[PDB]
Amino acid sequence: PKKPKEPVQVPKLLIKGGVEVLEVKTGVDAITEVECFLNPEMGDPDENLRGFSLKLSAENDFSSDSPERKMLPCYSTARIPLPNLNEDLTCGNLLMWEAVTVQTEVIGITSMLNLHAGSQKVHEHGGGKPIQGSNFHFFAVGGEPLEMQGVLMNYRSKYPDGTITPKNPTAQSQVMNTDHKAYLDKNNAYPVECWVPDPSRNENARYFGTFTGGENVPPVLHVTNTATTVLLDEQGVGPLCKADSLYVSAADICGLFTNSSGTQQWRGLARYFKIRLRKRSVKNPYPISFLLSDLINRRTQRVDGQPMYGMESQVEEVRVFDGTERLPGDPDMIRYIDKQGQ
Amino acid sequence: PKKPKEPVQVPKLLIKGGVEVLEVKTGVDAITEVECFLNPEMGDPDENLRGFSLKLSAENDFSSDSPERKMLPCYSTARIPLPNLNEDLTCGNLLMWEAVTVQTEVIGITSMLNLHAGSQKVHEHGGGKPIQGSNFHFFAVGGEPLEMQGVLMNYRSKYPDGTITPKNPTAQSQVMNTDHKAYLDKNNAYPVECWVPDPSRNENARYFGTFTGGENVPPVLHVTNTATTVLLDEQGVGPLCKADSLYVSAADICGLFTNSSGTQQWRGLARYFKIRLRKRSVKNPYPISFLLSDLINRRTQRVDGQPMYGMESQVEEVRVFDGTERLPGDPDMIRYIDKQGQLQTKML
Amino acid sequence: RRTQRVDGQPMYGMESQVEEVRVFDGTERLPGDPDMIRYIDKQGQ
Repeated sequence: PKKPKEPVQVPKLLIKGGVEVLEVKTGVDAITEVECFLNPEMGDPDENLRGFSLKLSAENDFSSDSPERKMLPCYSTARIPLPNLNEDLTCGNLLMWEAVTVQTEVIGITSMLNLHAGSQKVHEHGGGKPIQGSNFHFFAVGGEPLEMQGVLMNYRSKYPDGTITPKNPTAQSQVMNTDHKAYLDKNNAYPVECWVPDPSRNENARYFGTFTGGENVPPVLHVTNTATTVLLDEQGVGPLCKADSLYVSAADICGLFTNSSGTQQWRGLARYFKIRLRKRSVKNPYPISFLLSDLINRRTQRVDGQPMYGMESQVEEVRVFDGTERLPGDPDMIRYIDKQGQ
Repeated sequence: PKKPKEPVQVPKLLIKGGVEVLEVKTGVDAITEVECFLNPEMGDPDENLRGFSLKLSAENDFSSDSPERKMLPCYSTARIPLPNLNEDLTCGNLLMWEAVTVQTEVIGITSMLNLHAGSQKVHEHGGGKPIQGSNFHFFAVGGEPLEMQGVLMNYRSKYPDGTITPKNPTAQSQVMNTDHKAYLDKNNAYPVECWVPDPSRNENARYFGTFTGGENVPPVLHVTNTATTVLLDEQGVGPLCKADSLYVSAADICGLFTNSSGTQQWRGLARYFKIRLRKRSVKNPYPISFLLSDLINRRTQRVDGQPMYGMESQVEEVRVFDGTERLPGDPDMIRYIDKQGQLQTKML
Repeated sequence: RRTQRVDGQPMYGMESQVEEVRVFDGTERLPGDPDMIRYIDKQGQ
C-alpha cells in the first residue's frame, strides 16, 4: 500500500452534450467536444438501399452515360453554424474558431458481415460474399465552402443536373476544362465522381482520403480509438471556421455491396464527428471601411459599361511606379530571358 | 468570447495570383507558392484519348514491334521561365533560387469510377472493368534540362522519334548503353519506356516516382493537403533551377482503360504541383576570363592560315626561361617542372 | 546562351498550365482574412 494523488485543476467541461453545447459564450477559450453525425448520400434509390447507391451498370459507353441520381453519391455536407467568436468589436485582434481536434468517421460496419441473409453468394457451398470492391475514405472539412473542380473524362458523357456534375464538356474536360469549378453549399449535390477539389483553392480545408483501387479490395478498419486528429498544421493552425459555419465534407465509399446477383451497388455510409474545439484570435480587418464600401455597391446599380480589365481588356495598364530613382541605365528589363536557341 | 489576442506576427503575402507576380522587385528570402499542374502526354490519340493513350499489343517479339506515337507517352516537360534576380545584380554576392517545398499531386480522378461506359463487364450483374494496371506516378523536377538515359530492349523494334526515343542498338542497348545517354529537352518525346535517368548526371534534379508494376494494381491515395515535401537535403537543396527557367518532369500512368474489348490503353492524368521557392546567395563560382573569351572574340573574325594551332605546328618551342641566376653549369638543360617542382632531365 | 535547349509545355502567360504564385516575404499581425482582398472588385464581385 502506497499513497494516492491528484486530480487537477480542470478546464471545466461542464458543458456537455450534443448540439446544446453551442448555445452560449464562455470564459476565455475554454474548450469543448462535439458529438454529431451526418448521414450518407449515395444519390440512393432506397431506404433499403439506405447507405447504398443503386446497383450499377457495367458499361454504357462514353457517348452514352447519363444516369439518374440514384447511383450517384454526392457529397455529404451540412453547413454547420457554430455560435460566434465575434460580435460588437470594430477592430483588434478578433476571433475565429480554431477547432482543435476531431475524430470523425464513417460509421456502421458490423451488419455487413452478413452474407448469410445472403449478399450475393460467393460460390461453392460458400455463403454470401461481403461488400468490397473499392473504397474511398475521405473527408475534408474546411471552414470554407469547398471550391471544387469537377472532373469528368468522357465528355461525351451525360448525367443529370442537381447531380451537379462538372460543368462544361470538352476534350479538355476529360482532363478538366477550367471550369467545373464549384462550391460546396448543398448537402449532396456534387456526385462525388464528378467533383474533385479545386483544391489549392481550398487551403482552409483539409482533406484526406484515399481512394483505394484494385478491383475488390479487402478493406480493413481500425477501431483503436485513440488516433486524435488535430486540426492544425505547420504553424499549428487548421482551417478556420471564420464563418462559424462549417462546410463539412466526406466521401467514404464503403465498398460495393454485392447485391444478390452480383448486382453491386455501393455501400457508402454516414459520418460521425467528435469535435474538439477552441476559440481562436485573428486580427479584424473587417472593419467599417469594408462596410462602407459594401454599402456603395448596393447603392449602386450595375451599369453595363464596357469591359476593359482582365479578359475584356481595353485597359492597357498596370505598372507600379516608385520613389526617385537615381538614374539606372534603362527601365526595361527582361526578367525571363526567353530561350529558344539559347 | 472573441478577443484582441496577440494575433500572430504571421508572414506577409503581398500578392499572389499567377504569372503577373513574377515581375516583381526584390525582397530577400522571397518565396513563393506555385500552384501548377501539367496535363499528360500519352501518345494521346485524340481528344477523348486526351490524357489517355492508345491501346496496346499483347504477345509479341522485339522483332514484331514498330511503335507509333499514340500509345506512346513520353514524359511531360517544361521550362517554366523564372524571374531574374540578377537583372541588375551587380554584387559579389550572387542570388539564385534555392528550391524549397513541393506538395504536388496527381489530380482529378473522379470520373474514373466508371465501371460503366465501356468498362469491360467483368461479369455478373455487377459492372465493368474500368482502368487500372500498373501505374507510375513519377515526376522529376529538374533544375537542368536533364540527363536522360535511354533504355531499350528490342533493337529489333522500329521506333518513332517524335516520341524521341534514345538511339543506339547494340546488344548492350538491351542492357545499359552508355551511349543511350540523353537528355530530356523535349515535351512528349522521351517515351517513357524508352528513357531512364541518366542519374549520374541527374544530381540537379530530384525525382520521386514510384512505379508501381502489376496487373491492375490498386491506387491507394492520400489527400492530405496539409504537409509538403521539402526540396532541401543536407545542403538544403533540391534540383537547382539555376535555370530561372524550370525543368519540369513527369509520368503518371494511371493504368489502362480496358474497353469492353479489353482495349487496353494507358490512361494518364494531370498532376498539380505546389512549389515553394527561395532566394539563395552564393559566391562567385566562375571567373572573368572564362567569361571574357566570349564577347570579345565572338563579336569577331578568325585567324588561322598555314597551320600552327593545335599541334599542326610550324610553331616551335614552349619552355621556361625566367630569372637570372648564377650559373648552373647545365644551362642548355631541359628545364622542367615536373609540375610541382622542377624536373631536370636530359641525355647529355 | 550557353545553355542547350528544349521543348516542353507552356506554363506561363496565357498558355499556363500553372495556376498561381503567392508572394511572400515580410510579416503582419495576423488579420482575420484567410485570403486577400483589396479592391471592391476583389472583395465585391
